[PDB]
Amino acid sequence: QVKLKKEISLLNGVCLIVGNMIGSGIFVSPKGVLIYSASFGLSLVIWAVGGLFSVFGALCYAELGTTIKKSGASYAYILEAFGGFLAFIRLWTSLLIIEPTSQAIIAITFANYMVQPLFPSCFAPYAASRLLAAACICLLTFINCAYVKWGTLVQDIFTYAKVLALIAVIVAGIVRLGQGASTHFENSFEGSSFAVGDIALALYSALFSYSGWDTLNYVTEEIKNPERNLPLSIGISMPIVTIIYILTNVAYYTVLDMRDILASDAVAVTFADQIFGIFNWIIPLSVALSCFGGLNASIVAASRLFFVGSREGHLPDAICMIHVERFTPVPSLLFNGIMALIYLCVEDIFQLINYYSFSYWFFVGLSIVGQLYLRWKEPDRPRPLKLSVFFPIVFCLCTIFLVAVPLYSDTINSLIGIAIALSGLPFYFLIIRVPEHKRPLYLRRIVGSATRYLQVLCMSVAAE
Amino acid sequence: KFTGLSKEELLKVAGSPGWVRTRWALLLLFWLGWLGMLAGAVVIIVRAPRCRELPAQKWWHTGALYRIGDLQAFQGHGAGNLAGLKGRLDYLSSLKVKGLVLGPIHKNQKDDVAQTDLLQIDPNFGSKEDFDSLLQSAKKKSIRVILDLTPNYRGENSWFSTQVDTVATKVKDALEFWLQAGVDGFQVRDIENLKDASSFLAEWQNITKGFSEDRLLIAGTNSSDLQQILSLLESNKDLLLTSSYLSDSGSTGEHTKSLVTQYLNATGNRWCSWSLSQARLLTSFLPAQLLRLYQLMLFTLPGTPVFSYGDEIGLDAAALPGQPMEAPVMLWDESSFPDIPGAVSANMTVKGQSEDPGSLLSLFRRLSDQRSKERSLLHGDFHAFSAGPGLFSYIRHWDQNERFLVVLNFGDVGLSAGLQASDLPASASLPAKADLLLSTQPGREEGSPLELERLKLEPHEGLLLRFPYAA
Ligand SMILES: *[C@@H]1O[C@H](CO)[C@@H](O[C@@H]2O[C@H](CO)[C@@H](O)[C@H](O)[C@H]2NC(C)=O)[C@H](O)[C@H]1NC(C)=O
Ligand SMILES: *[C@@H]1O[C@H](CO)[C@@H](O[C@@H]2O[C@H](CO)[C@@H](O)[C@H](O)[C@H]2NC(C)=O)[C@H](O)[C@H]1NC(C)=O
Ligand SMILES: *[C@@H]1O[C@H](CO)[C@@H](O[C@@H]2O[C@H](CO)[C@@H](O)[C@H](O)[C@H]2NC(C)=O)[C@H](O)[C@H]1NC(C)=O
Ligand SMILES: *[C@@H]1O[C@H](CO)[C@@H](O[C@@H]2O[C@H](CO)[C@@H](O)[C@H](O)[C@H]2NC(C)=O)[C@H](O)[C@H]1NC(C)=O
Ligand SMILES: NC(=[NH2+])NCCC[C@H](N)C(=O)O
Repeated sequence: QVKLKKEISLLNGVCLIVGNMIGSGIFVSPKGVLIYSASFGLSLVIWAVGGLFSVFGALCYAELGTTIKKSGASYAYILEAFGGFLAFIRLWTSLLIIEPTSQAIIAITFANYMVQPLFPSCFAPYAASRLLAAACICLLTFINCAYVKWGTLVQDIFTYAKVLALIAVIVAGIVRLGQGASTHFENSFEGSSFAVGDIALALYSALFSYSGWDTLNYVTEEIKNPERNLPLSIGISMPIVTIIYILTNVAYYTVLDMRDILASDAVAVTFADQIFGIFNWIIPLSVALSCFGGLNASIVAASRLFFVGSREGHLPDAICMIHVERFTPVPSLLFNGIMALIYLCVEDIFQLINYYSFSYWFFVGLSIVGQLYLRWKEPDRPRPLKLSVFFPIVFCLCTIFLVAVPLYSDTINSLIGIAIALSGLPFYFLIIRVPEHKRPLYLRRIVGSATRYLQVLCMSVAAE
Repeated sequence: KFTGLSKEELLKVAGSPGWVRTRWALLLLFWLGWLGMLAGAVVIIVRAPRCRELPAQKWWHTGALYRIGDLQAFQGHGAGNLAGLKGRLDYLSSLKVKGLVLGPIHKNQKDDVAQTDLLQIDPNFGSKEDFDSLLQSAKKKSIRVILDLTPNYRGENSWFSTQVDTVATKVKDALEFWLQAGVDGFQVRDIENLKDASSFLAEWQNITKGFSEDRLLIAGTNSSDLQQILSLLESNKDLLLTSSYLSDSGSTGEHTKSLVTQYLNATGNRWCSWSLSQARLLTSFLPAQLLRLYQLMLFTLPGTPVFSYGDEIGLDAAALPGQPMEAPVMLWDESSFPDIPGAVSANMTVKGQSEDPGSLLSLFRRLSDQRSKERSLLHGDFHAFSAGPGLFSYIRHWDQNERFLVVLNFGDVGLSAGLQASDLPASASLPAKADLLLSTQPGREEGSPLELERLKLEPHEGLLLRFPYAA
């Protein structure tokens, strides 16, 4: 039977969530909390509070994933709550601006930190990083198109690599702290900025760093026991990332003072140059391996999202096809890789993250209020675990705070993002809303011929 | 209708020779394209040239020093101790100064040579342990402490004119004692009154460098002629030496350009210090309309800028009634000078100048932030080029970082600049348009890129244009 063959264990889910949550943010820039907090102890407080507020949302997606039990991770939940229109808007904006830009940016940072010991303070060449990024994207696309177990093995290996590197940084900081100095942690909370506009921006920066706890909800139909292995893996992977994020900043503040932290391009590179005499290239190599681990999880999640969106009536049905042996969604992965390679061609794509700062948390909060509305409207659905209504309410308030910040400040880019997200409405009312045997025949014949040729090339049929 | 193939008809049509060859051809073409783009990246990487190695700088290569010669005038009445100095290090860290030159604190009576001891503190400054408290308290805020060890600092002749050997023995013991106690450097002043100057300076520099290599020795002279300054720096070349070399004149700007380029040519672009005196304020030598220009110059020249206390607010010892002009009082607030009450206004004080964004303290704070972080202002290369009649223009550039252009107008007339460069290195050639960081006079706002061909200057104005690495 040609179906999608559920092969994801508990360890694979833990490695997926940890390898998507820990990325380049803990390595190259844990600076926003310190620049808006102006103290060490208040920065550690803001890091712990951001970890708690991300646990509160991860529990809500554990309940949503065990209740609805369909892949897509907000697309399926908005379909189950307010179906049709808003789900298509979310699918359109993630197809158009969110996932190609993030995948291209992760690939570019991988390529930039692969060549950093050759170009220490040098302004590394531009065209050599785009080629390495394209090679990285094409290699991970091939690996995920071959087998699913190959992608889970890659995720396991590079998650172990980044965790071992962060453990090395933590152990060096702890042995220098307890050894003979302990100097910066004597007069903490001095010079602290106890204002609303500073604590709010520090919490915003700390809460962007915990992003990515919803990766396993995109692949829910491929987990062995989804009523057990999804919330157990979420509850395993949350305190690991929280403890690692606190202890890495403690190790950063033990060795470095505030001035050279706030005036460095990457804090971990300065840490490695100051505490490791030789073998200071280990840390940029580890940053490159961390970005290689994150790109694989992003590719798998985006391909499964586009698969489900194709199956639900949007996004024409070639993207729903499955390979007849080696049961992998090949044309979905091909479409995702093509879009990421197209977005690599645009110089200064780091501007483009300012356009979906508003939309991402808007759709997370929309899925949380959909969970609340389904708790009110359908109270007799089979829920294998239901929590209190405390967590969805406090995460609804947290997401309202998360979307209020890019609307007040940085207000021109948010309206551009809303225009980008609303730019798919000519496709919804003129193609999707109208049924078949009323659409133009010359479009249908062309799409059918292209689907048949792509089906013969990729050896892929729809699910039986 | 228009649905796709099922598994059986796909397995029967996608097995013909003609589709199999297409799939294998596309697979091999994809893999050779992947290897081709990897080879292109490897070829492009090994043809990007190189970048040179940093120069491993000392702590006095990274910003300005600050001389506090009289201690009781720096605070005021009663609180002129070494204990009261501990409460000023947050003001000193507002300036971002990297070192501090504490004046002579030891017991000197007068010309009696056998009674003065350089190891034991005069009790009018404190005792031995609050000096230690001060050293640790300054070490926490990243400020180094240099100790002045001039023997006869109460008296007209500064080096005990009768004997020469025993005072050299005094300084030789004092260097060791205070280096073990933990100071980060020394300063000896008035070395033109010391016979056999170049011999004792080499010995003291040896002892100080032999303890550690992050130690410093500063020498001061009242000379202004280049040949004596060069004569003291033949065997010694790691020595910072402060002099009256730039305090002569500069009524015309090409004269100051000649002085700076002649010094840097005559010493071979070694590390130097830039100041106007060995102990005196900038308002001992310049009118008040040139202080911003000289403060822009002293921060963007390749060396260590050295200032006395009160140079950052523009303190004048002749702006008020009677007073020793060798040691005026610092004007912290408006009750800093108790005598002749009401004579100090608000824009003459530290407190009243911190709010005005067009004050002199604000220019000092912006310039000393840019000096301690930009790599082309930390160890960049200096190059001056010719300009109009009465200008002084130069550029500082390191490798591939942001480059700085400084244009200064030492003239009482309007100038259009006309930067006739034409001789710069290819790594630092001038663009057509450059940004702005600041100006000394109001009328402009910064960040707006200005074109460098109709560049016009109002009198006594300096600019801090900036531009990135390109071709
Ligand atoms: C100290 O400087 C002198 C010359 O400026 C160098 O050699 C020393 O010369 C003195 C003579 O006054 C001898 O007492 C020393 O033994 C010499 N040092 C030696 C031989 O190493 C030298 O550049 C400096 N000396 C040191 C040890 O750094
Ligand atoms: C440095 O200061 C001295 C004293 O203020 C200046 O005058 C010298 O004084 C000593 C002792 O009285 C004499 O031996 C010298 O002959 C004096 N020099 C001259 C030129 O008269 C000295 O001129 C000052 N140096 C400079 C460069 O101004
Ligand atoms: C100032 O710098 C210039 C150029 O770096 C040098 O002047 C040269 O001096 C040598 C030796 O006297 C002459 O052979 C050259 O012809 C001079 N250059 C030119 C362009 O004429 C020197 O380094 C410095 N000048 C002096 C007088 O030392
Ligand atoms: C502090 O401010 C006062 C008033 O703004 C300045 O006094 C002026 O000085 C200029 C020239 O010195 C005169 O032309 C004005 O007539 C003065 N105005 C008044 C109201 O006294 C004073 O110069 C400022 N101090 C400094 C150091 O700039
Ligand atoms: N869906 C995501 N935003 N994933 C990545 C989030 C950022 C990640 N925590 C990092 O530090 O790189």
